[PDB]
Amino acid sequence: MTMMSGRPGRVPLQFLPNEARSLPPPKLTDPRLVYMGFLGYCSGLIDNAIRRRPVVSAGLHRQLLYVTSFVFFGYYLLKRQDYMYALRDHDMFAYVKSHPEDFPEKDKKTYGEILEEFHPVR
Amino acid sequence: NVLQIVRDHWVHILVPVGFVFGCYLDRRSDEKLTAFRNKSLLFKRELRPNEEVTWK
Amino acid sequence: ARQWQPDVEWAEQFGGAVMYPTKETAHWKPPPWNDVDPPKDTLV
Amino acid sequence: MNPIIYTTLIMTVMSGTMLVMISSHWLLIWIGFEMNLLAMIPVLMKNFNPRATEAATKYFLTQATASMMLMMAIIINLLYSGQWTITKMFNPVAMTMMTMALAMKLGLSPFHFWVPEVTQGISLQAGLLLLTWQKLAPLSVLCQISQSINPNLMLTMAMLSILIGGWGGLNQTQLRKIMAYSSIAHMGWMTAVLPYNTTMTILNLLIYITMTLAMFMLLIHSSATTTLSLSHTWNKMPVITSLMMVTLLSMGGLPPLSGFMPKWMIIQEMTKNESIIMPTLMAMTALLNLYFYMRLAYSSSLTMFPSTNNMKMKWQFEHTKQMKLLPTMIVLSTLVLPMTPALSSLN
Amino acid sequence: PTIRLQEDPDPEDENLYEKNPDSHGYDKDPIVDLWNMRVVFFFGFSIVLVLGSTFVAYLPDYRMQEWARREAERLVKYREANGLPLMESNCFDPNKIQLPEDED
Amino acid sequence: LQYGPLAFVLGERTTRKLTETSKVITVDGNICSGKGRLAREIAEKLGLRHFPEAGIHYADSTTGDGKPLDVQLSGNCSLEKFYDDPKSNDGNSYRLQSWLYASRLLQYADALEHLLSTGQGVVLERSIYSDFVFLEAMYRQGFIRKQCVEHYNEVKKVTACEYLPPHVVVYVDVPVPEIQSRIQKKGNPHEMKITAAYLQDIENAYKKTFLPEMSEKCEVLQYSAREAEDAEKVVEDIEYLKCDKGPWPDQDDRTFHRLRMLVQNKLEVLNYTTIPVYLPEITIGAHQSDRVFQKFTELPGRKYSPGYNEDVGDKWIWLK
Amino acid sequence: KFYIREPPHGSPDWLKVGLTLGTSVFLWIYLIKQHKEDVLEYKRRNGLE
Amino acid sequence: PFFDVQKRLGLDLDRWMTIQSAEQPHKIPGRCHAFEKEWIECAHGIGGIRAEK
Amino acid sequence: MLKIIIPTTMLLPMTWMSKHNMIWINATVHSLLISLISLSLLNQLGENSLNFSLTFFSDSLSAPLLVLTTWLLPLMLMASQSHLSKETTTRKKLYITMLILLQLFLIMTFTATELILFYILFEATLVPTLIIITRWGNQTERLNAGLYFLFYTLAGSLPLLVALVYIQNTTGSLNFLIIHYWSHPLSNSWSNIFMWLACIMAFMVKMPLYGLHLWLPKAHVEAPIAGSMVLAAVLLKLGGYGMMRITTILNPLTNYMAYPFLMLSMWGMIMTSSICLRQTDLKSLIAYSSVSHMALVIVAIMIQTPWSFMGATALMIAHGLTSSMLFCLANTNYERVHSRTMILARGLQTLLPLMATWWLVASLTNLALPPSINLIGELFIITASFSWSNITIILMGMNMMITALYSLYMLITTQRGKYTHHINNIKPSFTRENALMALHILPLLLLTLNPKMILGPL
Amino acid sequence: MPLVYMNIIMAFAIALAGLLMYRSHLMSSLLCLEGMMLSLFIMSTLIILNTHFTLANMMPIILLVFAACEAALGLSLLVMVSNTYGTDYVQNLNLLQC
Ligand SMILES: CCCCCCCCCCCCCCCCCC(=O)OC[C@H](COP(=O)([O-])OCC(O)COP(=O)([O-])OC[C@@H](COC(=O)CCCCCCCCCCCCCCCCC)OC(=O)CCCCCCCCCCCCCCCCC)OC(=O)CCCCCCCCCCCCCCCCC
Ligand SMILES: CCCCCCCCCCCCCCCCC[C@@H](O)O[C@H](CO[C@H](O)CCCCCCCCCCCCCCC)COP(=O)(O)OCC[N+](C)(C)C
Ligand SMILES: CCCCCCCCCCCCCCCCC[C@@H](O)O[C@H](CO[C@H](O)CCCCCCCCCCCCCCC)COP(=O)(O)OCC[N+](C)(C)C
Ligand SMILES: CCCCCCCCCCCCCCCCC[C@@H](O)O[C@H](CO[C@H](O)CCCCCCCCCCCCCCC)COP(=O)(O)OCC[N+](C)(C)C
Ligand SMILES: Nc1ncnc2c1ncn2[C@@H]1O[C@H](COP(=O)(O)OP(=O)(O)O)[C@@H](O)[C@H]1O
Repeated sequence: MTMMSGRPGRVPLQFLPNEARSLPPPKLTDPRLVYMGFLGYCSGLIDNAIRRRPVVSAGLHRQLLYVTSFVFFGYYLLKRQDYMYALRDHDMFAYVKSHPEDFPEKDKKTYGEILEEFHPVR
Repeated sequence: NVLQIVRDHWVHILVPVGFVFGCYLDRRSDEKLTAFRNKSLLFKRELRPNEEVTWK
Repeated sequence: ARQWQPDVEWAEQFGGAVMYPTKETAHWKPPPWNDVDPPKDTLV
Repeated sequence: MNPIIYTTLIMTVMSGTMLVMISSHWLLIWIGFEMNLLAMIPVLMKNFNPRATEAATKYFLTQATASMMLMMAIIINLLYSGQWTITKMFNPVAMTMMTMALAMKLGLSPFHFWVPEVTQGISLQAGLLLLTWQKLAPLSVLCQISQSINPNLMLTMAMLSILIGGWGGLNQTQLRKIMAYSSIAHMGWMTAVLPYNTTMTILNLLIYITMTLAMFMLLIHSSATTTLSLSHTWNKMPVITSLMMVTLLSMGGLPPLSGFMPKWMIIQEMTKNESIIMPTLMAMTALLNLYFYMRLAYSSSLTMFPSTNNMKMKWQFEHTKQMKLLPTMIVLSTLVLPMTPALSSLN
Repeated sequence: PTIRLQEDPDPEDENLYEKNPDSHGYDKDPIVDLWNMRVVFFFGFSIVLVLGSTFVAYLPDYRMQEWARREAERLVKYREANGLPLMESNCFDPNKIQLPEDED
Repeated sequence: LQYGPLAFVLGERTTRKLTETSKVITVDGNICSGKGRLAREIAEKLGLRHFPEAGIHYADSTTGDGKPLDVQLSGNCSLEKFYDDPKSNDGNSYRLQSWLYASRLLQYADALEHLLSTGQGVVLERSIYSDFVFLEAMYRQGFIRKQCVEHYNEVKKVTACEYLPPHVVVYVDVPVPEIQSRIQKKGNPHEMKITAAYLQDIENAYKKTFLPEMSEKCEVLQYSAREAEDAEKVVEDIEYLKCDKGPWPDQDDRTFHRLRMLVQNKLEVLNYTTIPVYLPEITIGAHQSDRVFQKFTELPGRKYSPGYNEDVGDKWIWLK
Repeated sequence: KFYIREPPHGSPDWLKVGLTLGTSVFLWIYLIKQHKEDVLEYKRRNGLE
Repeated sequence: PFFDVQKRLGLDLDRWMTIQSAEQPHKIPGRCHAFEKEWIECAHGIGGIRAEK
Repeated sequence: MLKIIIPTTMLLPMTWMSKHNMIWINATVHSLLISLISLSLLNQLGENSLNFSLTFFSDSLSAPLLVLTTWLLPLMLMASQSHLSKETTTRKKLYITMLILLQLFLIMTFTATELILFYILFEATLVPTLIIITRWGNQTERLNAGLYFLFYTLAGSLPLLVALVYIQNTTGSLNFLIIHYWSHPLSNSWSNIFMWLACIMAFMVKMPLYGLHLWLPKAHVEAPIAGSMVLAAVLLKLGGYGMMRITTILNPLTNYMAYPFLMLSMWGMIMTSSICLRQTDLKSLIAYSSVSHMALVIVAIMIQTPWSFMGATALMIAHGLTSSMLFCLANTNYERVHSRTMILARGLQTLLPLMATWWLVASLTNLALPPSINLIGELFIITASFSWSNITIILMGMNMMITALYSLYMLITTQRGKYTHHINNIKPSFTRENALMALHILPLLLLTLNPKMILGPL
Repeated sequence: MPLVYMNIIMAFAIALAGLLMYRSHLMSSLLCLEGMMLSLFIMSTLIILNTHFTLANMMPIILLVFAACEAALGLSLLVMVSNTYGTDYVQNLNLLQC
């Protein structure tokens, strides 16, 4: 099953609709971005190790490019993910609003009027 | 001469620095859960003539 | 005095064409070191 | 083979897959499959020897039968509804034939026998291509026609694929056949969740492709095709064996590694429907794949096997060709679980 | 060769007391050995053990044992003064409870 | 730029650099014969690069610095103790033979790479096609087992089939008594123990297997002891050979491209020398392997890649 | 010390190093600018400031 | 799965041959042109699930 | 509680950046400092837990477990550096990295607020343990041990995962506070029975339950000393902690689903105590001891009373300390004589008096001499079982008789009698080993001085 | 459906069964593949002619083209197999197992 492929108004290969510009962008200190940079740093260290170079000191420009590329991709990935979750919430709330018969708010009962069975432990 | 001493024993600040950073991050996390500060039925209180918040 | 490590007898368990050999597959041979079977003399 | 001709053939393979992925007409999808197969046959025969020829012949026979069944299903669908657009597949007999043809193309059980043989008969680069790129087109078609699928048939084939992959992989000492049985089990996992959520299918496919690329690239870096030849790598380059061990653990699905993420997600999706027994069976069966991965890790990284004298000479030389994407592939194969919610971007 | 493989012989175990009669069993380097002993003894016994025990012994009463004792004292005094029972079998007021209408 | 598919696609072709004097030459002969001097003279006269015979430490001379390493970390075999105790129960004989075959394979790959890269010819003393004679002389004397011969044949079968045999094979024939006289006049106390049966076995292997089978690939130039000092006559005999019968004329750009990709990447050259066949003579236990590898990695210029060893004076590492 | 050329010499490949550093710096500047414009557009659309 | 390259670029690579009611040469009509036209106009824009009923 | 998590993650690069001959010193010093910091978690409330954030919380049940983990890391480091002297620097750093990663996973496991995060960390603890066992174990059986350790665990935990996600589709949350406040009874249906089994069996195999315990002697005998320490002291308590967490949603089904497990626990406690009487390997005896004590803990958790829960908490802490000390004591003799056979080296009191005193104190705490916290936990569990049924005092009573026997048996075999004549390589005890024994034993008696810190939230 | 449609479908099924059941010659199986292609051509042509789908009239020709490609591919492989064994028997393709 595909939930969102046929959602009306969806541009085939956009990756970032204009509506997404109404959402707050992720901060540059977002922990997910920090973890993506950490993944880039680990990639650089593994690159040094495989090539039989000093792991921590061999190429600083290469490691910098690794970290920068991972952060650069992660920013847009996070933007798209947040947009998709916002879309899901928007559609859910609109559907609940447009079908009140399927989502009734029934009368509230307090615990002084609800009979719950008691199971003793012995 | 402190160059050799530093380059031999600079690994001894990593764990204290991590402790301080963890304390700072815990304070930051506490900063995001103030939705009921001075609002519970048990602890709701009138503010003093000076203090701004009941806890940080 | 030292940690045990695999020897030749241990390593030969994985050198066959198959694990858990049976009577049928005991005659299966491992592939050649390079994947080149010797050429047959199928003279025409 | 000329490098120009090899590049042209690889581009034609990719073009056939892309034509399958972008087409709206059933005839163009079938043409994409034909072009992909026609360009793929010589790539499997690049290093000429009898085993490669046998593998190419078996692959051609399987894929040609699958394409004939595909075309017959298309024609039956046209007969009962004059439609060429890839859609809800208005006829059930045609849909059954279509499902069987796509399963035969993918190598799902019980049309699984050709995968270990073709993988063993070709080189490691050809095996990488066959087990990574060749899954995209049939899975794309199956995702497009998922709403008309019969869940009983696909779930039966997926469970059979998982079981057969585990059992067959338990018996192997050749690394290519191990990879082929692992591929069969992972295809079973991919197709088990397809009638419920195609995003989970895409996520599983991406993670499997990343792990398989890392595995094959590590196997090419250390020129090993058997367990015993891989047991020498520790005495030449231990870093490669350690990275291989972690990658094998990830392929086994252990938390907190990335290979745990798809199964987890798939299991959750299956419990959003009722579907309780099948996910439990699937996990308990994936334990077999974990077992033979662990046996490989025992042979190559966690213990030290005896070596040979001539290995000393190999100590004096370095690897000439370097794979630029291997470190990123390893990192994505291992440390990606904390970014799980990003899967929302897949739908 | 009547052998199976070329292997190093299993070596004898080294006694740390031979090269260092007062060796503490931490390292073969005498200075590193001595300082390992010193740091283990200072940070294990002097810091964590004694100071941690003192810190735990004087932990403030967040379990509210003394508060509960004082509250119980006030309650007992009041109830004994007014002649009420010390404790009630009901911990919730029945006027705030609505039983089901029919039991038949 | 490193040679590869990209270099072949645009420009670079091997067939144009061949200028009628490529002519891979090998100069075989028995022990203590003057084949090395003849090879040096041939190389000097024809302007080709001379490769001295590959010894135990041939690989050492081409990696790191050209200085040899300790016998424990390279070779792990001795020719002197092979002469002293050829029937030693520690496997020295076949270990030495296998290491020497691997060294010869490496040298042949180096020579082929040089010839295909520059178009200049090469002159070798012995080759992978000629090493087997010593192995035969080892087996007929009882110095090695039959399983060692089987392993050697397997390795040769999977290795020597990927290269081109030499254009012209030059042989120097010296009788066994003359060889014994030369050895006695030499003075090396380890070579005086060479029995005449060993030399006769080497000569029999040569004259009954190597020359007959090499004569089918190309014509063989045999010279006696007296007509090998006159090197100019040998050279002018080489200069008038009709070389159009072997596999060398059956080579085009794509086969040369494949061979050139193979001759570089010495790891791919040596791939099949360490096949997991567990002969006691060449199998090394895990503990010894670990100790010896740790010892090797601690050599002054060996821990990292060639340009990344700051303990031998490598600068600007943190930008490389 | 090395018997062979070791094509990577004592000095680093300046062209590659410059290209790598320039790519990293350009990507960082582009990311900063894009984040600034994104914040501005979000504030404008939602009318915070 | 399906990358709608044709829709994104407006290319019409193969849509001209998907249905029988779409611009035949010389305006030759299919045997069931009207029925297909009516079904397509009924089912347009409401999705497969609703169109099936 | 990032003030504890971040310093361990900093231990990682501090170890990997240290000078080759300073790794042990730095690791030990900063591990002890982290333990001192974690000591502050013992300040607990009487009503609710310390809810640090949306992700981590501390209860009166998990705080002593965290303190035990952080205290066990330096002891493991001290015990490991003797037999790893010949190792290369990189492999020593890798071993220390495995230990640090295990500590991090355990710390995050004991404080996770959600059940799926708890599951992920509680499975993540598997990898470092398996690597340690199969890479640094001494004998060829370690490989088999590793396999037994892995699948026995996973065959229990894979069903649990399914159940967990199923629960989240039914109630909407796996947060433990929400789960506790919004608790609803479990009806008596086959579906509920299988949900109960899926929720219970993973923790049962972790304890381990008698009949599912075969992995433990193998894994705890074949492991290196630090592996055995962390397996006996902390990793067995994951099952008990998880069971006490998960039982809040299983009532009133437990009322009758506990019978087979209660019978297995009591009878198998008798059985494993009896097995300890005829054991030729000294490490296997300690492993079977752990099995018996954990059977007691299982009974306490299954009967579901406040006294049983307090006893279970106290017993887990006390057993962790005592079993780790016993494993270290056996390892000293093994390093001296290179054999695990108990009757090989005898009369060791004549040669090593202070080590004999350590042996006596460890065996005294094993048999639960009053007023040790071992005895406090055992007595609380026995009293709760007596309330559950008066006949239990029979089986429990028999256990108390057998335990002491085998405990003293062990002592009498190793320390008393006459020394073996041909063993002439028994060197005097090092300062490191005596310090290790003291750092094990002194916290036990200090905790006896203030027992409410290990009695749990009840 | 008319009887002719059932006959063409039966022909396709027969050709598929013939392909799936090998005797000895690879050439016979290739012939069965060609027969399946021919049956598909006939069936599609009959459907397209019956419904007067004008633009679909080019579809069968396209089918034939790729049939030829498939036919060529098979023949090429057969040549190599024969050159290895002196025969085209499927029994000889047994170097690789499961
Ligand atoms: C969860 C929380 C967060 C955790 C994150 C996840 C874990 C960490 C990240 C993982 C990736 C990072 C490292 C990747 C590259 C490492 C590859 C490597 O070989 O390392 C060698 C390298 C040493 O090499 P060298 O210095 O050139 O000289 C020694 C020779 O090379 C001698 O080398 P050799 O090759 O000759 O030696 C042979 C050796 C070589 O083999 C290895 O070294 C194994 C390395 C494998 C890499 C890991 C695989 C891929 C990552 C997946 C990890 C999964 C984690 C999840 C849990 C599951 C565990 C598997 O092989 C063996 O000896 C066989 C041993 C068999 C044991 C098998 C166990 C292997 C798997 C264990 C993995 C555990 C995680 C990583 C451990 C740390 C590794 C350094 O190690 C390092 O020094 C690098 C690590 C430290 C750098 C980071 C420090 C940052 C800067 C300091 C300041 C900190 C800033 C803080 C901010 C505040 C300001 C004050
Ligand atoms: C194991 C780790 C997995 C990593 C996989 C590779 C990661 C690197 C690849 C980078 C992707 C490049 C894409 C960016 C260019 C823009 C292309 C854009 O136009 O495509 C959009 C599509 O967007 C992409 O799908 C998003 C790609 C991002 C994938 C990452 C999710 C992985 C799951 C979470 C694991 C953590 C990942 C960490 C990253 C380092 C169009 O959507 P649409 O045409 O309508 O979809 C067609 C298919 N449908 C309709 C059936 C759905
Ligand atoms: C070698 C020679 C040995 C023999 C010679 C010894 C000489 C004499 C020394 C022996 C002293 C005898 C002990 C007698 C007890 C006196 C001290 C006692 O009174 O203090 C207790 C206090 O003890 C501490 O509370 C217990 C210590 C805490 C234990 C934590 C250990 C540190 C952590 C180490 C690692 C953790 C590993 C275990 C994980 C769970 C009482 O607490 P409390 O009744 O309230 O006090 C009420 C008043 N307050 C509250 C205001 C203070
Ligand atoms: C080696 C140690 C491994 C770990 C040990 C795990 C222990 C698991 C044991 C499970 C305990 C009980 C499970 C289910 C509770 C009752 C079981 C049954 O015997 O009781 C009767 C059940 O009646 C009959 O016995 C029907 C069940 C018979 C079929 C079950 C197969 C048991 C045979 C033994 C197979 C061994 C299983 C373990 C394999 C290792 C009760 O009658 P009834 O009131 O109607 O059923 C209650 C449920 N209702 C209310 C929904 C209807
Ligand atoms: N494959 C081999 N096996 C054993 N010994 C060899 C081998 N190749 C060369 N040698 C030894 O090298 C020594 C001298 O080599 P040779 O080329 O024959 O003499 P020269 O140095 O005068 O040219 C001889 O003692 C010979 O035994």
